[PDB]
Amino acid sequence: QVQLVESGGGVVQPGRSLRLSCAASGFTFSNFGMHWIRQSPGKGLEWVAIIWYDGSNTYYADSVKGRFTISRDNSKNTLYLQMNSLRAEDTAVYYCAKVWFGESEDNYSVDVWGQGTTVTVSSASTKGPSVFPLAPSSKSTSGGTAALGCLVKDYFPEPVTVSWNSGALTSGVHTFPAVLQSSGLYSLSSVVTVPSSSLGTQTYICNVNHKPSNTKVDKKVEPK
Amino acid sequence: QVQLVESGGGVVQPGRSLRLSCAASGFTFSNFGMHWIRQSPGKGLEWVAIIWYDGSNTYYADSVKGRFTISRDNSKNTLYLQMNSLRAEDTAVYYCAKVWFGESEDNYSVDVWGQGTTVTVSSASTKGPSVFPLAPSSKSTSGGTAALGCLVKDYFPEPVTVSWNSGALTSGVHTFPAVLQSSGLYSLSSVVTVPSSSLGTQTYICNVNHKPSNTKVDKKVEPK
Amino acid sequence: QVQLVESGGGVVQPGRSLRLSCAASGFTFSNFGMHWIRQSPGKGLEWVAIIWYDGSNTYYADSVKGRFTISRDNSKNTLYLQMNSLRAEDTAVYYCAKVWFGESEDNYSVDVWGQGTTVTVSSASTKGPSVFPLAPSSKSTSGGTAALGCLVKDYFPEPVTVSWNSGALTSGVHTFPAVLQSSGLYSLSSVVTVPSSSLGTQTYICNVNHKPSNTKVDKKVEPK
Amino acid sequence: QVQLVESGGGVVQPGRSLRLSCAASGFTFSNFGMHWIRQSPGKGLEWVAIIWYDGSNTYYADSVKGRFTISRDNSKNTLYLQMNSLRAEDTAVYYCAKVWFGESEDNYSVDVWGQGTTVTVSSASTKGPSVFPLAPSSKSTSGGTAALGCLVKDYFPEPVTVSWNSGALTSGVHTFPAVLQSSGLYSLSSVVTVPSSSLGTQTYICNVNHKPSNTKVDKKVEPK
Amino acid sequence: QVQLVESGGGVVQPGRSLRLSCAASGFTFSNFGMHWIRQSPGKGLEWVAIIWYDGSNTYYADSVKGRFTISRDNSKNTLYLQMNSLRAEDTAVYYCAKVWFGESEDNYSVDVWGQGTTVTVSSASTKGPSVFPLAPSSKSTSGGTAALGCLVKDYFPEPVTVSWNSGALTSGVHTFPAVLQSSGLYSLSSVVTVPSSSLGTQTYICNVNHKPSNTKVDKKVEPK
Amino acid sequence: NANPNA
Amino acid sequence: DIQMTQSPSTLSTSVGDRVTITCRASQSISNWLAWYQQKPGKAPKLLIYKASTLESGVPSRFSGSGSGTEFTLTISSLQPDDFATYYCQQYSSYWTFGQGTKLEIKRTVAAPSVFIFPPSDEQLKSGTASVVCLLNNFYPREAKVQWKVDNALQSGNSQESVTEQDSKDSTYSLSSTLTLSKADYEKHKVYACEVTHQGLSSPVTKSFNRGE
Amino acid sequence: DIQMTQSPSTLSTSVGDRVTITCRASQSISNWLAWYQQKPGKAPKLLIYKASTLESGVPSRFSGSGSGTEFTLTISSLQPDDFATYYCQQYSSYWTFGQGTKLEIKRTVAAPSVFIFPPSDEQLKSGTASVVCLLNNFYPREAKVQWKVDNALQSGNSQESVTEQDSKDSTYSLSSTLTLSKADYEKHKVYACEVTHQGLSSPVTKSFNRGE
Amino acid sequence: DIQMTQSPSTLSTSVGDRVTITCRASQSISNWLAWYQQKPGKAPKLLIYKASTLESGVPSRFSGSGSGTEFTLTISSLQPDDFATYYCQQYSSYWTFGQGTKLEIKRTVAAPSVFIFPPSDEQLKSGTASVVCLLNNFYPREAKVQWKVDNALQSGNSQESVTEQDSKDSTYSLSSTLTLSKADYEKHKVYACEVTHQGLSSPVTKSFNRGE
Amino acid sequence: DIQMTQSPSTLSTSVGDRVTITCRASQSISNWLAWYQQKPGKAPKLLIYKASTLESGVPSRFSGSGSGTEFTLTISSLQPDDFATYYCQQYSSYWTFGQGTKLEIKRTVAAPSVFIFPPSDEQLKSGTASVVCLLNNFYPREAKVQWKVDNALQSGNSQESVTEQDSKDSTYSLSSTLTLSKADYEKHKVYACEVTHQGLSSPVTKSFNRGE
Repeated sequence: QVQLVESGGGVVQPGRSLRLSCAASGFTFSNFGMHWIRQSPGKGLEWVAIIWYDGSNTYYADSVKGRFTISRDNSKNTLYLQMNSLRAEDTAVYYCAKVWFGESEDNYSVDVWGQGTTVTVSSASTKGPSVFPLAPSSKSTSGGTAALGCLVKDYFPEPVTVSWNSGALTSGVHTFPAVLQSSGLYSLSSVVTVPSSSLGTQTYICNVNHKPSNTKVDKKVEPK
Repeated sequence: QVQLVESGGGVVQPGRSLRLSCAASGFTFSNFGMHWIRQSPGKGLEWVAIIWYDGSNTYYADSVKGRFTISRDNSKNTLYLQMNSLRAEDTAVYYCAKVWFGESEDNYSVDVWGQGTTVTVSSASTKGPSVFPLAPSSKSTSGGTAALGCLVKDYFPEPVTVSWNSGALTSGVHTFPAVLQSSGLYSLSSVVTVPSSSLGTQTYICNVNHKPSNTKVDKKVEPK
Repeated sequence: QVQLVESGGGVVQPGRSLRLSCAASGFTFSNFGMHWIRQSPGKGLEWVAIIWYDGSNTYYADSVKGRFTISRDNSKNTLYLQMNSLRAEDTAVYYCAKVWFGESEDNYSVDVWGQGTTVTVSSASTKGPSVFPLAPSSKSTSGGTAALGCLVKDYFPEPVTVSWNSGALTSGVHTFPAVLQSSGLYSLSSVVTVPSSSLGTQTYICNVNHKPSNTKVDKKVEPK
Repeated sequence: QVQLVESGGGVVQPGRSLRLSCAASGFTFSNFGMHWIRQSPGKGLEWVAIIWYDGSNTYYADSVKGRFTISRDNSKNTLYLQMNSLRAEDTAVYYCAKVWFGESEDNYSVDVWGQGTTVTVSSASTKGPSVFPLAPSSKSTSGGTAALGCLVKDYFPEPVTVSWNSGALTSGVHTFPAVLQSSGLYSLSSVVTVPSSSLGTQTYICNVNHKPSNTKVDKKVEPK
Repeated sequence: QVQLVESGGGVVQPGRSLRLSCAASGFTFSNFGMHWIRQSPGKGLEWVAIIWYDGSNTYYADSVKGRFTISRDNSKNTLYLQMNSLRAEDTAVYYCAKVWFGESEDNYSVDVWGQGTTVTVSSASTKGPSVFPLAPSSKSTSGGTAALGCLVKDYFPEPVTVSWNSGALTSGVHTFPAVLQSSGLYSLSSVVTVPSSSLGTQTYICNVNHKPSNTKVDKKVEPK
Repeated sequence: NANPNA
Repeated sequence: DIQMTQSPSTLSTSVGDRVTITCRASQSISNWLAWYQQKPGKAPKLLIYKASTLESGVPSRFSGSGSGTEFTLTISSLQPDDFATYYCQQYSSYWTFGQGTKLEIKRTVAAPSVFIFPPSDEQLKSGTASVVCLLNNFYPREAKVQWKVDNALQSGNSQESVTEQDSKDSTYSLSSTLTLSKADYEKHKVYACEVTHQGLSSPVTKSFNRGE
Repeated sequence: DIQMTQSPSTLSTSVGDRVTITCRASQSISNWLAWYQQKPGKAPKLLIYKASTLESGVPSRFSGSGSGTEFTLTISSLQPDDFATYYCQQYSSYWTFGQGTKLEIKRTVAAPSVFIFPPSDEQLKSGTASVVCLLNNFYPREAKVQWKVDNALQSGNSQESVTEQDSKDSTYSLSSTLTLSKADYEKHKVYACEVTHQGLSSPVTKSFNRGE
Repeated sequence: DIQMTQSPSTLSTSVGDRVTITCRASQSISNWLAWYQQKPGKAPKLLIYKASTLESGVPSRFSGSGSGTEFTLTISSLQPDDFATYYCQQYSSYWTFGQGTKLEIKRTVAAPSVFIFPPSDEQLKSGTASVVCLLNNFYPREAKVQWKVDNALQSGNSQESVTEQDSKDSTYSLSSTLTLSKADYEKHKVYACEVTHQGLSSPVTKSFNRGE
Repeated sequence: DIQMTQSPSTLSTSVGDRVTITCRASQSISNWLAWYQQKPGKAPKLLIYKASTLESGVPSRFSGSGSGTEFTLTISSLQPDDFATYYCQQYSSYWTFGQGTKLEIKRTVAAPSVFIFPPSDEQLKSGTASVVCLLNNFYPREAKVQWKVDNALQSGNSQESVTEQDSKDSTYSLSSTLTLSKADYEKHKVYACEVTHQGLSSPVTKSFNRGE
């Protein structure tokens, strides 16, 4: 069926440029116009640009006019978006999308969306995380249930993966979504509830992994 | 004048492939787009595919999209249609057709149709017919006119030819169109009205011929 | 500059064939398409055929489609037009013309026209003219001015030249355009106004010349 | 931002033709309709013509219908106005203007105007100015302030520049707007107030410059 | 100015079809709605149909709804009226008309009418007239004035031209308008008053001409 | 009536 | 379907006169009424819309008035170019025209000259018999012509035709054609047309005998 | 996918008649409609495009009309060569054809001749039993054939075939074939076909006994 | 087949005049219209393409305008080199030319001189008789020549020929040739040509008697 | 053609004032009214559309109001950048602009300084005589200048020119030029311009004698 594959996303400093591409397959790409639409947590879904099947007419949103340039290569079946002078608020997930087929006098929108590629505009430098244990004790115990965890603080960029005992412990694990700090570094927490009768004997280690920096940290969490 | 000659049609088992060709003459073939259109008794007339004069744009019907491929050879003035993964419902008469000449902003369709080639998609094997006499008697006699015939049952594929007395008897002959049975074999009847005063003395023999299997059967019909 | 030289025109009987040529110079002939356009007094200007610079695409008018064939020899920089099954109405002046240079998506026509070559399709046989005097008298006199002339009737083909007194008399000479008669033979008149007081004393002789037959006739015109 | 630059204006004799152009930049020119609007001292602002984004519909004011032709070249982003059979009342400043973007069922007008180009329809011939002194005396003195000037009479066409003492005297200078006379020639005055104690000793010269005729005149104004 | 030219009218048998056309010039045809209005001696002026500028809405009179079809070709600036199932009462002169320009909420009618084209619905066959003399005598003489004429009976269709003495006699000629008879053939008379003293000496011949049948009759009128 | 030139 | 009616149907008037014609609708049409002028053998021209708005190019001597169901057209001072037929048209609900009022050139009364023509022997040989009665140069147009065959009035076998007003003297001419079969025609002797006109103190009778 | 529908599916008409067929689209197709003619056993031929433009070589007795969703094809005067099937086709969005209208030769009513044939002994030896009921030279085309085996109606075990209109007398012939296994066939005695037709006041029944 | 129409067919004009000619297409050709100039006995020359683009080398006093179906060519100030025939040509779909507009040298009215010439004795001996009527030095070109043989109008037996505008005084000359058989010629007595021209207050008639 | 009218034509105002100008249409234009601002020697800029919608980028001190035939533009607090000319424009039926209202800088009354200049000897040698009367630094703009030549009022032979408000002190300057032939100029003695202004209790008259 219809398939769209975005590529080109990554980490870029503010003020630099970046070129996104969208590979289309499963249909005659040259017969359809295309959209670029982005989604961010602060603004939700936001249309970016539209291009005609032959490229003769292009339109842009007001917030991006003059900085973004949409184009296409029908010989390669590839859609391009050259983004210059990137600002911090442009951090979002960008989707390419195909216009549906309709009647000649109808208005048009998109029916098939691509997979999406993440763009993060930040002046933060690549930095591994600090892993601190949230140690359970009598002050974090109610009955036979205790809570412990790991705080993965001050890392850049996204993402990081957290496992427990190399993946052997998954029942009762809650990894919170990462938050971006004022310093441009991310931070998150991972918590687990355990039987109080198991403290001191069962070993719990959180494994933080960050492929972009090849960081691997195994932090053991012991009670107090 | 304009002439289009289709070739390549025949009987093909389901799942196999088949290549149809269309030879064009009387005009500059490379200057015109072409259509393939099929016709079946169950669906009537049904458009299949269209190709531009240079092959840059192609379109297909939804029921055949992804399975058929239309192409052309402007150096040979030949139109091709490669049909893969054929299903039973693809049995139809296929025509190539020439797009008419018009204005730049008008819509377009076809003005000249080809001769047509028949495609029958069935898993039935080639099989000769059984010829049975439809014997006249008192129950098939009204006044001085009687009716006799031959039943040509359980043959595949089409067509079969029926003659009477080596072609000497044509007045009053009615050969019915063949009907496809649940077994995938065809069957039809041929009847003729004769003077009742000739029954029992005049010999009537039906000659069934099937060139694809080289079948020739001369069946005599005698009264009861 | 650009120069085009047509050749091959003449008188041809209906049903025969004729090949016209057009020699081009002053530009790269192989880089431009060419037109053949004809002009007749009955139909005005009338486009005949067009050929691409490399001969890959050719087009013809409907009234000539199937009878004319345009071709070219880019190694000789020569344009050819083979005309078969000529009809009487094909008599015209034929020009070859060069397509102008423009943009890739624009429409195209011609900017430089050739000199032109005359083609006369008629079953009439070559025949010298009859020269008759238009003698001045009192019935062709108004005041002190009289009119005399020569009628050049029933010649074929065109053209003929008429002079007066071996060219010594040109003031007041009016040679009318030739008219085509029902017999396919041409006819024209040449007139001159002279002082009435000179009639009977001044000798007036018209010199009719017909190069196709090498005819030279000096006819003396005397008053009545 | 949006920028429109008119060109092509100048002096034209009545009955002649003139072609105005408007270069657009800063936006997608082919997506918007355009207006031509003129302004004259006698009629104020006066709409002239409107053209659709694709040129399919054009409308004209009643005073120009049948004489003006508005067109556009979306490939060059240029708006054109061909004016034929010009009358005296067509002398005005012509602006091109961009239609604003709005809703589908709203009525439309213009939001961004061009710079404007001046068109002067007159049968007057190119002529340098006559510079006459406006001599100060006791009758043009009130206290310690006296007034002197230069009268720039009977020149064509506009404009002319006036300076005093090569620009060294600017305090108290009043250059009046030019007025059109019954003879079709322009005339204006330039006055300056000077200390009465400087009359007879300080030299005052007005420098009139007329680029269309390359006229430069330095006229000294002396008392009588 | 505004100009409308109708064409296509003529004689048509009842039950047949007929297509009227209206060529418009002098204004932007695609911007205005149009009417077809017919006029007959029996019904006066009678509105037939109206069409919107884009053809989206059409309306018909009740007497023609379901038989007439109004359409337009804005690319050709042509208005069309296809008339099917014609009845005898549809014989009339048909005008196309242009809607005037007005305000958005006003009601609308037509301001400029075309030239008009005559449509005659009759089952009569083309037939030349019979010319009979209206001979003057003592019973058609009062004083010095007598009356004579020609009766032009049983011709179809309109019109016929009558002259007297090849046009040399026009003073005092009264050609009555034709009347349609019960037989579907027209008939009229042409009379002239002459001095009684000229009878027997002045020759009077009426020249009837009927182009549809190529009829030319010169009838001499002699006294009794 | 396309481009008949190189 | 809104019915329109104009009064009067014909109005005899003179150059310089003030002319007023009226037009009434079967139901209320507000002010959506137009007036059209038509000259004979020529296309109609628009004069007034919205019952009182003067079309561009129309001289000021034309004026409209009226609202609801009654409307009038007024010509303050008639001029020779204004002699034509005037139609009103409602355009409130579809479009319907009135019958039209023809403005006729008024002149003094002139009695007609009457001439009669019998059928030719050739037409009788052809199987038909046409008898023609001619009224020349009369005014006004209203006249009555009665055919009498042996003093018996005919009905349903005659047809009349009238010319337009002559350009030189504004008079009319009228032709009446009686058509009969040869057998009906030869079964009688005397054939007369009797004419009455407002300019005639007594009826005028012209007659002939068949064969004379 | 725009759906097309033609009415009527079949129209019985005669030479010289005025024929009008209709064609409707599921949505507005503007004027992008073509009409194609197809004769049996022959390729379709283009008649009209843009709903009202006549193809070169097509006689003037053909005309098109219509816009939006309703279109009509009119033949002013039918000719014997025009008896064929006519298809409409929208080409506003891809290409879809109507079901087609077949023009039938109208003639007088003729009742069918009914004949019945039992299965041959050879076919019974082969393991199958086909019973054939024949209706010869009937008009109009609508008829009903019911198979009855010992007065029990059959359903789902028969097939019908109809010939085209005979070139000589414009009649139809119909064959109905009842197919049964040898065991099913030998489990009954009486085999009848009953025929009803609008030209028959009462149904006609032909029957035989198994083995007779 | 796109129809083209040029107006006017002939335009009488003078050097320095402002000339405007129009050209109309049977259908919309967008802006794909060219203007070509052709002088008599000379090859055509390109003036304008894209309806308003001036060809290189063409003086600025020429200009084009128009789009769709209406186009105009304007000459701001006519010059003697501009006296030629001007053709418009659509090149949107193939190529079709208009009938052509001839720019004529306007001058004062000059009446024709009329002369008649009888057939020579040699041609009469050959069996044919040609009679020649000559109109010399007239303007404008429009004239009518009627042949009358014993007061009987001739039709279908004459041919007319017109010269181009004389280079010196821009006048025309016309020849009319009446052709008859020797028997037809000798079957009559009086032979006349009658000429009407806008410069002639009354028709001019020249005639002779056979043998005189 | 919808007529537009603005009031007042000129409004004298001061920084910080609340300004209201009105605009009326000859017929109902619904709400389709736009307001444009123009500074001298510069292109107009759009301020308001739909009669009450503020254009993006326009400061909030501008507001529009009105519907039907009466519309108003209001400036809540005038600022020095707002001294310009304001035009209204209906866009309900084509496009027509009002005459424009110029917002003038209001100041205290200042009487004019009057200067007179006689014709130069060079211009007198050229055959013409221009006399110039100058009014310097006056407010408001309304003043009357009458030329008197030997106590005889002149009319139709003078032209006036007025400068814009001075950027430094918001004053006006006016020049009046009386043009006469050398013969008319030398046929009189006394030449005076009389000036009236709201700051002058009595008219001021300056004069000279020719040759003095």
